[PDB]
Amino acid sequence: MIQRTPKIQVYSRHPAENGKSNFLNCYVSGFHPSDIEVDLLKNGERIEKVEHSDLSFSKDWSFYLLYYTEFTPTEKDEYACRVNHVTLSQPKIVKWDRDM
Amino acid sequence: MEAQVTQNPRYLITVTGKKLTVTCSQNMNHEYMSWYRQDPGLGLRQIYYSMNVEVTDKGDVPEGYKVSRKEKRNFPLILESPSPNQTSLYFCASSLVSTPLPKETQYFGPGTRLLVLEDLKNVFPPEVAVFEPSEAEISHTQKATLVCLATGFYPDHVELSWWVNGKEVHSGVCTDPQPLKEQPALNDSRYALSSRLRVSATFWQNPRNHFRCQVQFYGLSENDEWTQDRAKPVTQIVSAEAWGRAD
Amino acid sequence: AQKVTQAQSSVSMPVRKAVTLNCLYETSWWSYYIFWYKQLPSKEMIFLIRQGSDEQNAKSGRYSVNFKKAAKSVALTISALQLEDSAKYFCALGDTAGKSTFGDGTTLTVKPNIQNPDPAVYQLRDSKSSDKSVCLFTDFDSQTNVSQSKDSDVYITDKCVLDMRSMDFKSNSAVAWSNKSDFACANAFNNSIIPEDTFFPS
Amino acid sequence: GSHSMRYFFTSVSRPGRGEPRFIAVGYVDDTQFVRFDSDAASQKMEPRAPWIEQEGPEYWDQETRNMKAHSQTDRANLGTLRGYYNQSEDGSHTIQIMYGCDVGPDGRFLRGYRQDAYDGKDYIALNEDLRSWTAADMAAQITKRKWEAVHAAEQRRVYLEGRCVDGLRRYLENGKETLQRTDPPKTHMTHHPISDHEATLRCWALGFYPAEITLTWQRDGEDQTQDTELVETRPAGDGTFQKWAAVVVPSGEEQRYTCHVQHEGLPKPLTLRWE
Amino acid sequence: ILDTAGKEEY
Repeated sequence: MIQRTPKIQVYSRHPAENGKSNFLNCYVSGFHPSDIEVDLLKNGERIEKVEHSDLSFSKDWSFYLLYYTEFTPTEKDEYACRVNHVTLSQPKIVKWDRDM
Repeated sequence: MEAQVTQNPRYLITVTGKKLTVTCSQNMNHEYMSWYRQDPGLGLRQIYYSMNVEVTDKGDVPEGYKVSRKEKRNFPLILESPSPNQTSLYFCASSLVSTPLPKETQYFGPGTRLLVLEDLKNVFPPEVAVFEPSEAEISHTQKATLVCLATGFYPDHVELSWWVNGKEVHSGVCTDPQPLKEQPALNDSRYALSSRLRVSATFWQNPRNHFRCQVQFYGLSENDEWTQDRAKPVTQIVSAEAWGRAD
Repeated sequence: AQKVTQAQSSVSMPVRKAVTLNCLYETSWWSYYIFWYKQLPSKEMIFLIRQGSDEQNAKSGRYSVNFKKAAKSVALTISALQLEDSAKYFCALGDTAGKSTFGDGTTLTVKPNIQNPDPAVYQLRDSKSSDKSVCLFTDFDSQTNVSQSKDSDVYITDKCVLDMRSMDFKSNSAVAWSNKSDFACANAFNNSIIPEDTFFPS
Repeated sequence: GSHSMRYFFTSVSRPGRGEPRFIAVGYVDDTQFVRFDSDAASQKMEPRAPWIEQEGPEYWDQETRNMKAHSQTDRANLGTLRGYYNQSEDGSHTIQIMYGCDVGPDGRFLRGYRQDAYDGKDYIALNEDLRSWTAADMAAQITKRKWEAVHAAEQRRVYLEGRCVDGLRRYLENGKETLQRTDPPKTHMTHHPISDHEATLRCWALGFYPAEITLTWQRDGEDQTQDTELVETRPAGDGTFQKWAAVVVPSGEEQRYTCHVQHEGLPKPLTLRWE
Repeated sequence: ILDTAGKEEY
């Protein structure tokens, strides 16, 4: 079987501005097979009410999902996405970097 | 490889509340099979249908019926506890796929006449009689019409055929499309049915020609209970015949 | 709602002409098919043709559909009528997943062209018994209408077309009988209006 | 200004965990509008765009019945392929299906597609002519012969040229406000020193619909195909998309570089420069 | 709107 590791992107829906409401997104794509665990993190802690898109896939048959939650960012609050997949030995954590 | 849908039984008289199953099968590896019931005078009401193996869906009138679809060949109709208002003409249909292409056919089985009754005491086979041509028609037209009459039967589960010199005939025949009630005011009225066979006067005038009107009556089976004195009204043939007669 | 409507309960037309059988429907379905079926007097059911809701007018042999989608009207037209077309015709709607809705059908009688009518009432005697006879009204042309018995001890069938194929000869007939004392062929069909030159043998 | 309707099916066996899971999603262009998930409590096709919520209860019932039938065939198909490839009931396997149609701006059929995959790889596909099949390997050739024998190709073609086009038309009308929009990308460029000799230039495209887009770098007007990173177009979650392209440049040469943005919403292509 | 499930057994 062909196993493909997820590509992970963590970003905001809108340009980030402290104190104003936004959405934090974790987009995982290019992975196969379809089982995957995704969590959004606020200062290392799992965020509770997180939603995700319905499973679909791309032309090459690899899957993609969007996980997302409402949040208001500040200066010192750190956010990240933690992902586990059979292609990965440990949960992989990608931190949110607003200035990229 | 002749395409066909088979229903068994084609005729059934049964007592209220006795579980029964009507089988439907096709050997064309069709995905789609459907059951319908047709009450007299009306269209087909869908009961259950099956888009493929292990897929079933309710039609408009599923109550009192169940189906199953364990394999492509078979789609049985199950009546757990038959009641009088399930008396109807039942059709099983099939097609290769649930929405056929323009050139693909929807196949129908021959129909199952089901009659659910409180008891079988009113079932009566027909009496049959053949009425010979009148000399006046022969004189006037040089043709001779024979008439067959089946009378006194219940229910109207009958097929009438003509046999001339041992061979079934359809040329020159017309049979009533439905039997008529002998007592139209009674719900269990017996029935009567008439048929005509017309031949040339010269054919009627050959005494070597043999005419037989045959009525197949579909009645009780060997394993139906019967306690009345009169003969058990089983499935049976009743015939009457005539010979040609020189002028 | 979900209703298919065939408003003409019955229709008659001469052999060799064309007939149009109407069908109107109501449905909230916006993708569907329309099926036309032919039910013979034997009660055998036969599929004729289906019309797709996205397709041009369906046509096959002597059958064609006049699909008028905005009007939800799907009349079937049969050309070059043959006697074999006499049957009950059903209009039905189906969805994209095997469900269907039937109208209650339209009975079509194709009337043969009787070229040498010879209306007559004959008496026929039982091949066995002496009591029993039957009266036969025959050779009338297709304009004549046989009326139902209005007397419950007299039995009268509908008219019936037989076709003597080898001779290319068609004829209509109806049968009447009774067990009552004064039943006679002269009176049998008195509840119908029959040609006034109907032959009654002397 | 063509448009598309596409359905994406995913069926996964779970040896050790009951029946398979069956999922399907439907899209018009890059907007999803329906979903089915056999794990969910509904057991029904469900709406995922406001302009499909119009559809009455019979649409939902009919879509659910076609999904239920599709899933039963996928269940059987997982067993058949297991046998074809001498796999075991202990393994988890995946069948994926995509089909759909494209229409021109007048609403008229341009092309149709149907393609099937097993464990993430092509299995069988309907060819462009919608009349013949391409089988990816010897097992799929068994399927090809079966499908020819029952004229599956015409069965798909009638849907793709017919019902698919008709539904796509209806949905575009009913959702005309949102489906007929083109949102051009809002663009900008960031600059991040790596070294004292190197810096990352990143060219950003935001808020654009539909997703199709091209972001290219040039060096002195010559296409830069050399250290040009490029991420996967991603959803904003509000119905728009985002993408960026980055290059590493020698510190001091930032102005030799241009970023070119091509999108449907752009009268002519954008050229961006760090200045 | 979905295609009709049919003619697609492997």
